[PDB]
Amino acid sequence: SWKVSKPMGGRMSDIDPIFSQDERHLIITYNTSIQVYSTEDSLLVRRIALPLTPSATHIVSSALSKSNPDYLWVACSDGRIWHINWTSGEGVDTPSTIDTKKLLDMAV
Amino acid sequence: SWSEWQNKAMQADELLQNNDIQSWEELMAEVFKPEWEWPSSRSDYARVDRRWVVYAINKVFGWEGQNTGRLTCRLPESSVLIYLVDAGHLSTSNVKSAFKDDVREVDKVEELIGEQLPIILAEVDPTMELLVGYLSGTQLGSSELVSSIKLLLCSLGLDEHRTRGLGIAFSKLAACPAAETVKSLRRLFKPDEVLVLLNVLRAELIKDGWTTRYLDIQLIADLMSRCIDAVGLSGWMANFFSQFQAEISVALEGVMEAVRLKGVIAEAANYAKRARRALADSAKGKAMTVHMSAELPLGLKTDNKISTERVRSGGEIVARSSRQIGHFISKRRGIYSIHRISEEMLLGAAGPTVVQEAR
Amino acid sequence: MDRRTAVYEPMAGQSGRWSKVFHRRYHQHDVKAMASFEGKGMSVVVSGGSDASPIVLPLRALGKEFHRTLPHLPQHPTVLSAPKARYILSWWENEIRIWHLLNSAQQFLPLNL
Amino acid sequence: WNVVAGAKYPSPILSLSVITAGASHDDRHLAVGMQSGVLSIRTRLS
Amino acid sequence: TADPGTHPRGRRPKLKPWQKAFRQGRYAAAVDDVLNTTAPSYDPVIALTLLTALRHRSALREALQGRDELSVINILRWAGKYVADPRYRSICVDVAFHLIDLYAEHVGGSAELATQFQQLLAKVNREVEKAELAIVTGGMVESLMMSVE
Amino acid sequence: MAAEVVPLPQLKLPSGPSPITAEQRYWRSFKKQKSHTSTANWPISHISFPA
Amino acid sequence: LGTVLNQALRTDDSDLLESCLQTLIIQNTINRMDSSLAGTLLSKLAARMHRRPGRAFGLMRWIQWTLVAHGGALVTQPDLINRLTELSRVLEERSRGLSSLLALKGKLDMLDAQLKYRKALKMAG
Amino acid sequence: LGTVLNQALRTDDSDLLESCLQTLIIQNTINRMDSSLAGTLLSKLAARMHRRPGRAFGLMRWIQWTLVAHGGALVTQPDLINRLTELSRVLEERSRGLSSLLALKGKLDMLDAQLKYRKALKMAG
Amino acid sequence: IISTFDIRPIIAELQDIDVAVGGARGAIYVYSNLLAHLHTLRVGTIQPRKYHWHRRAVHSVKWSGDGNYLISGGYETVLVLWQLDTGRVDFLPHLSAAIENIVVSPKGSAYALHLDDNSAMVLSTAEMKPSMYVSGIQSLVLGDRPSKDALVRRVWRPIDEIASPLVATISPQNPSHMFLCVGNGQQATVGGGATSTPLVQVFDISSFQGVAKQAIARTNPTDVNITSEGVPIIEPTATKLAFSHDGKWLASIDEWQPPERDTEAYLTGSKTQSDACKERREIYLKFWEVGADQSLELVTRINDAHYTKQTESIFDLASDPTSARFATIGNDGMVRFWSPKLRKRDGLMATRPDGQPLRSWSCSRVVPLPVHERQPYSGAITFSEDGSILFAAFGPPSGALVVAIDTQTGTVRDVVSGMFKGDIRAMKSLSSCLIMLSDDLVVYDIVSDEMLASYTLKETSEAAKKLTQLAVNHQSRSFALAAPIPKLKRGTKSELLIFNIEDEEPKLVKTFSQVIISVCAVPSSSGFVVVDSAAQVWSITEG
Repeated sequence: SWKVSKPMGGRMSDIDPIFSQDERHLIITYNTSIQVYSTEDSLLVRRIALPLTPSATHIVSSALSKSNPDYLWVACSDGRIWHINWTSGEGVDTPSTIDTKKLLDMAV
Repeated sequence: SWSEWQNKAMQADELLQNNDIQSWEELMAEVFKPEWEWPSSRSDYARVDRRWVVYAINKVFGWEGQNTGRLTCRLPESSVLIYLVDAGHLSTSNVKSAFKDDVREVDKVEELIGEQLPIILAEVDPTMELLVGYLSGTQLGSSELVSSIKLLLCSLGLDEHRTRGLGIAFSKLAACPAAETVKSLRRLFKPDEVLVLLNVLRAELIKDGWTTRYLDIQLIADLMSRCIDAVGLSGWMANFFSQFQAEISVALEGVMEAVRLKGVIAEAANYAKRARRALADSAKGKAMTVHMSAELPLGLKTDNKISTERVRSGGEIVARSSRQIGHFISKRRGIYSIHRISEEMLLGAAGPTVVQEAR
Repeated sequence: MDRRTAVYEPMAGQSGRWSKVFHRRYHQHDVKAMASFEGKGMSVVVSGGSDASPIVLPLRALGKEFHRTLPHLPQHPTVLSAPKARYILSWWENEIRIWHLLNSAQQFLPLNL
Repeated sequence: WNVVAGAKYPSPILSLSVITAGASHDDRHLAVGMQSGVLSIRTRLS
Repeated sequence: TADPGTHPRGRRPKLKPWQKAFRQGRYAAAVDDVLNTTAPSYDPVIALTLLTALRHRSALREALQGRDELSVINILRWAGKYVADPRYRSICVDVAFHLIDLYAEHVGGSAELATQFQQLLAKVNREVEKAELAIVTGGMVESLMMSVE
Repeated sequence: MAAEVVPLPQLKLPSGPSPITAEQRYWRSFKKQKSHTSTANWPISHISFPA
Repeated sequence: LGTVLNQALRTDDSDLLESCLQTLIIQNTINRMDSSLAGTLLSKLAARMHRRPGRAFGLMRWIQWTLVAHGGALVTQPDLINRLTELSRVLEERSRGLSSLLALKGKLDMLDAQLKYRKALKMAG
Repeated sequence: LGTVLNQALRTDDSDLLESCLQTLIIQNTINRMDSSLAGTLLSKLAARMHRRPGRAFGLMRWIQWTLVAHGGALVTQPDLINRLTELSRVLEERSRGLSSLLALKGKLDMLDAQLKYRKALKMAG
Repeated sequence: IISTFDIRPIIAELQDIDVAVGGARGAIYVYSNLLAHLHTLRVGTIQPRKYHWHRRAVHSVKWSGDGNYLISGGYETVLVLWQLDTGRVDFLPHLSAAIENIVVSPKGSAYALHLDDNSAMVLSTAEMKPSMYVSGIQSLVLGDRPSKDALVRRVWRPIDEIASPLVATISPQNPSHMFLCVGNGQQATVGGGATSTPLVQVFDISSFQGVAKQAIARTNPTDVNITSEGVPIIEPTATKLAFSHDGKWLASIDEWQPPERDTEAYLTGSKTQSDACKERREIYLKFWEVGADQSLELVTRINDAHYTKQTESIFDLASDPTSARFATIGNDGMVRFWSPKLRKRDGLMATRPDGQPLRSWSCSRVVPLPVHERQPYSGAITFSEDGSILFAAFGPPSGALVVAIDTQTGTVRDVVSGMFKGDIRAMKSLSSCLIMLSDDLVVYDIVSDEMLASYTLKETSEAAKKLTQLAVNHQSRSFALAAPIPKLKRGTKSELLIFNIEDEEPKLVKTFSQVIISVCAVPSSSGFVVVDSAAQVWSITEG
C-alpha cells in the first residue's frame, strides 16, 4: 500500500565544486548525487543520482577528465569508479572496481 | 488476543453465578502472579494487564443509579481488595473505565467517587491499615486526600500506624495544586474541622522546634495557607489568630536567620577546604600564597596550583613548559622571602623551606 | 614600535621584489635599535629596545636556531655587603642605597619579615 | 467614551477649544480661557 | 548603483564607538564608554544592552577584569544604583558577582572602595525586604482571588 | 550572500501596567505655550473659531 | 484624607494623589475612601511602584491596608479582577531574583563582617 | 567575660558555656580567644543547630563574629570543616520554603486586621 | 598538521611549482619554489613564508589565477585575500557559515564557494556578490570527512553527533514549503556542546531548493564567532516550533543558558555549575505573523511564559486546528492558552503605519493541571482533530497521567492514569485515540477507554531514546514513528514504522542506512516526508 520515493536532496561533500568548460555550468557533487547547475539563472539542468549501495562508504573524489571535457571521474571509499558524462547520464549503471583496501584519494 | 480474555471473563462470570469465590480468587492469583502470601514491597509487584484490573474493580465494587450512585462492597472480605489497595489500582480513571455503562450520564463523577472511596476502605477496616496503605500506594487526587485526612482526624482528633499516614497525606496534599485543594477542602470540610486541622498543623510546627530557641516546613505552610484561603471570611466572620501570627512571625525570623547563617557558614567552609588544600601543598613545598594568622583574609582567595595545560590560539590545548611554570612561580614569589636550602637538598633528596613576607 | 621584528627574503623569480617571510615579537617594548654582524663563523643581529635586554638573533639560521636574550643587569654584580654589619648595598645613577637586616634567618623558623 | 487623556491648568477654566489648521482639519493648537483671565494657547506643529 | 536592500540616498547605520569597540572585541573600552555616567549620551537601557550582549558573548569577566580603582568604584556605583529595577536585576547582580570575585582583595587597601562594597550590601539588604514584602502582599492578592470563586 | 552589517538592536524592555500611550504623547505634543492675559484681568467668557 | 483621596482617584489627578500619598493617617484615609475607587487606587499604586522602584515600602503599605479594608468590596465588583491581575504581575516582578540576590547578599555580608572586624581592631589599637 | 569562656570549652562542659551565652563585650571577648580553643566553640554551636530547626536572636552575632576572627584557624582542624559543610547543607533545607512561608505571613496579617475591623465596627455602629 | 594545499605551476614546460599548505593551527605556509630546490646528498635551506590570520584551522587555500593573490577561507566565516605583492590583506568578512571549500574559475573572474551550511555561491571578482546561489537542506549531518579543526585537540573537540531531532513543520496554505530550524553552519551549530540553531529556513519540497532564511532567536553574524578563550559561542536554540491552523501565524520557543565553564563565581554553597546555568536560563516565546512572501514578523514576545520563583521549562506547544490558538505546557504544571486580541488600551486602537490594526497574542486561559505524586516531570500536549478537547500528558517518572481538558471552559473533562512506563517522549491525537510514546508505545482510544495496540520497544541508549519520535497524518488516519536501531556515532541505521489506526500489524517496515532525524506530515495530502542524517529528503505516500 505505502511506497517510498527515491531520495532527493543531499549534503554537499567537501570535494571541490568543479567548473565546466566555458564557465557556464557548475558541477556539484553531493553524497549519493552529482548535479549540474547553470551559472546564470541558478537553476539545475541535470541531477545524476548515484547509488551508494557497507555502512560508511562515501564519495571520495570527483574531477573532470583532463583529456576530454564533459566527462567525470567519481570514486568512492571502496573500489568503485564512475566515468559519467554530465548533460546526460551515461555511466551510472556501469562502475569499475579497483581492488583496494579502502580508496583514500584519487586525482586525474 | 481479545477473545481469550473474553472467554476467561465468561468463565469468571460462570464462577460468579456458581458463587464459588475460591477458584475465582486462585484464578486472579494466577493472573496477577486460600494461602495468598505476599512479597514485602509496595514497589515489587509484577506487571498485570488493564482488562483484568477493570474486571477486578467491576466485580468488587458497586454503584447505585438513582440519578446518583454509591460504590459498595460486593466483596467486603477479599484478598483481591487488599491487593488492589496495595498495588494502587484504585484510581478514578480505573473505576470509570470499569463502570463506563452506568456512569456515562452521571455528572461530577470525580467528586462523587473521590468522596465515596476512602470512606469505603475505612468502613472495611476499622484499623485503617488498608487506608494508610492506599495513601502510600495509589495516585491520589485532592478530594481523596482531604477525605482521608478527614478520616484520620475522625479517628484521632498500635498508635503510630495512623500518624504515619497522617504524615503521608500532608506531603501529597502539599504536592497537589492550590485550586483543587482549596475547592475540595471548602466542599468536604466544615469550618471547625478546619480549626481541628490547624491545631494538628500547629502541633507539627511548634513541637518540631521552630518557635523553640536553641540554647533552651515548605509542605506544611502550603497546607496552612490553603486551608486559610479555603475557609476565608465566610467561616470566621479572636486571640487565636494573633498568637497564630505571632508564632508564624517567630518561625519566619528563624528561617531568615538560617538564610544568613547558611550563606556565611557555606562561604567559610569552602574557603577552609581550599585553604586546607593549599596549605598541604605549601607544606609539600610548591610555595603558594597562604594566609598565616587565624583570622579570615579580606578576599577569600587561595592560590591554586598551576595547571599543566595552556590554551594556545585559536583554542587549542598544549602542554605547559616547565620554563613557563618557572616564570609563573617567579611571579608568585613576593618581594622578600627566606628560602632555606638544606643539606638533604644538596644531596638531592628533599625540598627547601620557604617563609615569605605576608602580602 | 609594536614590539615586532619581521624578516624578509627576496621573492623567487622576479628581481628586486621582497616579501615578509615571518614576524615575531621578541621584545617587551619597542625595538629602537639593531645592528648586524657576519664574520668568523658568526652571523648575528643584536636588537636593543626599551626593555634594556639586547636580543641576539641568528641571521643566516633564522627560523632554525633560538634567539638569546642577554641580561639587562650589569656584568659587575653592583651589590656589596658588610657581613659583620649585615649591610647590603647597591648603587646607581648618583645614589648609594644601604639596607640593614637586623636579624638572622634561623629566628624566622611572616608578620616580622 | 473612555478617558483617553487629560491635563491640568492652574485656574478653573471657563472656555476650551482645539482649533484646526485648514485643509483636512488637523488641529493646530488648543486654547483654554481660565477664570484668572488668561488664554493659554498650546501649539502643536506637524 | 545602490545595492538592493539598502537605503537609496545612502544612509548607512554608523557605529557609535562603544558599538565599534564591542564589535572588534575591546570590552574594557566598551564598558567604560557606556557606563561613564557624566557623559551626555548616557543611557541605562544602552548599558543593559551592552551587558546582556557581554553575557551572551562569553566576555563579562574579560570586560571587568582589567580595571583600576576609580573605574571599579564607577561600575560598583552603577551596580548599586541599578539593582533596584527588577527589569535588569539579573544582569546587575551578575556584574556584582564578578566584581566581588575579582576585586575583594584591596578592600583594606582603599577605604573608598570599602564604602562602595558596604553601600552595595546596604541596598541589597533593602531589596530583600522589598522582595519579601512583595511576596507577603502577593499572598493577600492570592487570598482574594480564591474568595471570588 | 554576505550578510549586511547590522548594529546592535536596542532592548525592547517590558513596560509597567500604566505606560504612556500614543494619545497621551499626542496630547502632550501640544508643546509651545503662550499665555496671553486679558485686559484688566477679566475672566474669559468664550473662545470660538469658524468651520 | 479620605475626601481628598476620593477626589484624586475620581478625577484622575496627580498632584492631589501624590501629595496625599507622600504622607494612622493612611488607615483613616483608606477607611474613609469610597468603595468604588479601590480598584482605581490599586491600579494607580501598581503604576507608581512599577515606574519607580525606590518607593516600595509605603506603596506596599498602602496596597496592604487597601486589601485589608476593602476585601469583599473588590469581590462584589468581580468583573474587575484584572486590576488585581496587574497587581499580581507587578509584585511577581518585584519578587523576581530572590535566590541569586540572597547568594550575593551572603557574599557581601562576609566582606562587611571582615571590614567591621578590622574597624573593631583599629579602634582599640 | 574573657576568661570564663576559656575554661568552659576545654573540658567539654555542657552548663558553663550557657552561662556566658545569654550575656560589644561579646565582641571584645572572642578577639582574645585562643584559636584552637575557638574551634571548640564552633563545634557545639554547629551541633545544636544541626540536630533541630529553630532560632536564636543572640547566636547570629555569636557565630558570625567567631568565623571572622577565628575562621582562619579552621585550616588546622579537618573535623570541623566537614561539620560546617553539612551544617550549611541543612540550612539550605530550611531556606527552600521561605517563599511559601512569607505568603502565610501575609494571610495572617490580612485576617487578623480584618477580624479587628468588624470588632471596631460593632463599637462604631 | 596539513589541512589543505594548493599547488600552482610556473610555466609549455614545467619550470617550477609553488605550494601553499594551509595547516591546522591556522597558518598558511607558502613554499615558493620546490623543483629548483629539490632538483639539486645536499639541498639549500628552504624556508616557507608564513601567513597567519585564521584562529582555527584554515579550511581551504587556493592561488588565484595570475598568481598575485592567495585566497583562503576558514572557520571564521571570512574569505580572506592575501595580496602577496605588498604585505596587505583584504577580506570578504561576514558570510553565512564557514568557508569549507573554494575554487577559482578557468578564467580569473569567478570564485565558487562551498559554504558549510550546504551552499554554493559563484561570486564574481570585485563585484563580490554571488552571481549564482544554490542552497540545500542545511540540517544536522553526520559527516563522512569528520572536521578540519578536530585535528589538534581544542578546548571543545568537534564531534559528529545528533543529540536531538530536527525541528520542522510543513506549512499549510503552501504545503510544498517546509519551515525548519538551522544554525549558521553545521560545524558552528554542533560546536559548543549544544545545538545552537537560532534561524529557520523555508525549504521547497517539490523542487528541492532552500527558498529563504530568517532569524528567530538573537544572532550576530557580523560579530566574532569565537570567544577570546577559544570556545565557539552558542546561540539560543529554537526547541519547539509549531504552526497555526490558518497559515498565518507561527509560534516558536528558544532557550539559551550560559556555558558550564563560564559561571565559576556564582557558586556559593551546594550550587554546582550545571545548577547555576539552569538557574540562569532565558526562555522566550515569540509569535510570528507569516506574510505572503514567507517573511516572518514579530507580534509579541513573552519573556517569562511559565513563571514561579524561577522560570520554568516549556515542554510542548500545539495549535488548535479549528481556531487561532496556541496551547503551551510548562514545568510549573499549568497549561496556557494564548489567543490574538487587538491592541486597544482605552478604546483608542494602535494601528500599523499603513492602517491595519496591530494584533497581539496573550494568555486567554490558564488551566492548572492535577498532579499525583507517588513515593523531573516533562510534558506533552495535543488538540483533537476537531478542537474542543486538548489532551495534556503530564510526566513525572513512571507514574504519569493524561488530562483531557475542554477549551471553551477551563474544566477538566477527563483524567487517565497508569498508561506510561517511563518518561513521556511524545503524544499525538488521531481521530479518537491518543498515540503516545514513553519507553512503551501505546494507542489508547478514549471514546472506548481501551488501549488497542501496545508495544515494548527495544532497550537502547539515551541518545537514541531521545531521537525516537512520531508523527500523525490526520487525513488518512495513520501514524508513523522513527527509531534508530541499537552514545551515537556515524554508522547507525534507522527504521520507520507506518501503522494504521485500527490494527497491530505495521503497514510498512523499511530500514534506512543512515539515521532519520525528522518525520513530518504533509497537510494537504496523505503520506509523510522524512529527512535523513546524511541530509537527504524523501517522501512516502500510499497508493
